[PDB]
Amino acid sequence: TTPLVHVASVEKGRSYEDFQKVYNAIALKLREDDEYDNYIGYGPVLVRLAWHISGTWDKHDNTGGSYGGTYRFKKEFNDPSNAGLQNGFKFLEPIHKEFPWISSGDLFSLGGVTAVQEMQGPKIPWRCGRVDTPEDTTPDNGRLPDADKDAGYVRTFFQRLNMNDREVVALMGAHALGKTHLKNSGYEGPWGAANNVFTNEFYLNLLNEDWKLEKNDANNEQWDSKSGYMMLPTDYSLIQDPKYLSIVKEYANDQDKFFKDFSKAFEKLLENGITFPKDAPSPFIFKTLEEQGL
Amino acid sequence: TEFKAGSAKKGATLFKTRCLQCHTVEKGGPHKVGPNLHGIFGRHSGQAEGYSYTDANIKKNVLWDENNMSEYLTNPKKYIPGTKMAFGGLKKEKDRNDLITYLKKACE
Ligand code: HEM
Ligand code: HEM
Repeated sequence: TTPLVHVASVEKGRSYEDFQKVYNAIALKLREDDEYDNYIGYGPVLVRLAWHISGTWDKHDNTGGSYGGTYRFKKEFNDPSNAGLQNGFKFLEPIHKEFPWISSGDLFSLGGVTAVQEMQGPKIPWRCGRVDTPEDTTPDNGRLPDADKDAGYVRTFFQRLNMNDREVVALMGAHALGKTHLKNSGYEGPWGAANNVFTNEFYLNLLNEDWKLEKNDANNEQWDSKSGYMMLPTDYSLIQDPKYLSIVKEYANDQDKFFKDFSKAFEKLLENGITFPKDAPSPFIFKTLEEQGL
Repeated sequence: TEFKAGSAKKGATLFKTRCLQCHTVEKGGPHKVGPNLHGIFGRHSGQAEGYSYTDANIKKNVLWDENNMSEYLTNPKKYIPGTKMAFGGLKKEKDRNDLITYLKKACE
């Protein structure tokens, strides 16, 4: 029968401008509720939501993926590796009421694109057309990664999303943003110092800090640097794999490059599993609040 | 002044929450990612000792007064392009007031 086919369908006569408006709403609100999480803002959490809703994809049968906006069903919503994202869901329900035409899938991803651009990351082309799908399309819990693993679980977990080594190392640089919260996941601390602005700190920290493995209070082990940062097993594993390590060095050295691979990957991540007819509009590049005088 | 002046208990948590990861204010205090900010006000941008500043922070040479300082915090890269301080900026006047006031006092 072959896998399922998910054709992107533009929302009835909407266009860039209709979508630049959604961005602006999201963008502004990130400017407005800036107290969240000790002033980190809603940035990190929205980029994490973007990733989780997309990370359920399975290229073998094409199930999961951003398409269906199924994170909105309890099954998915309640997946334990999804702890803490309710905070991201709430932040956009308002905006959803404002624009009830956009699908759930189009909102969760546009949101991560806004947060990256709004935190000064690179521009991320984006496309619309995700369509909402019945409660039955909800992926079972468990398609998302474990933190407590090594380079090899990582390399393989990612072949399921169809990503290579360079794409996996680039994606991980997103670990420059936010931190881990012990109540959410058993780990605690930030990867770096600028938790809300997008740079390549992730990679300089990985290689310039002095990491020591230790146990947190949740009783898990993590790598702590004297400077107050932490690295999860899966992050550290990036410098123990000879092959991951040369991409990590590239990136610590050249932000533009990182910036270019990340954008290519992040978008590839968000569009996985979706077929765009040859008549759909070219991907959009949205303007920031800065670029609009704000 | 053109810049008002606010709560220094507030400014305090804003500083502990948004600047502390990179900067100290105590005297002798150690540089971190950022320079020790003691005796900031009244000094020229790029003078802290034994701290390496992007040429951009040095070549702008502005005296740090509560006023140019507030334009800076709103948007560090607009103010001193090329600066390497990785901060998005404080978009809120109170915040700016509250913080500066705190600093005013903490970096004496
Ligand atoms: C091996 C794969 C990965 C693992 C095991 C993993 C694990 C984690 C964990 C355990 C946390 C902290 C959760 C919390 O306490 O809220 C986290 C946070 C986060 N993750 Fe990852 N991650 C992976 C890949 C990624 C990717 C590919 C991206 C993005 C494009 C991403 C983006 C983020 C961000 C932005 C945060 C911070 C969220 C916040 O501040 O609330 N992660 N990750
Ligand atoms: C509201 C928070 C902050 C305040 C009030 C603040 C204050 C300042 C000031 C006044 C300067 C100029 C120093 C001089 O000219 O001698 C400066 C530079 C610098 N700060 Fe911040 N800072 C803040 C946040 C941060 C953060 C979050 C980081 C790093 C993530 C950081 C790292 C730096 C760096 C690296 C420099 C020197 C930049 C260069 O040489 O271009 N600061 N900061």
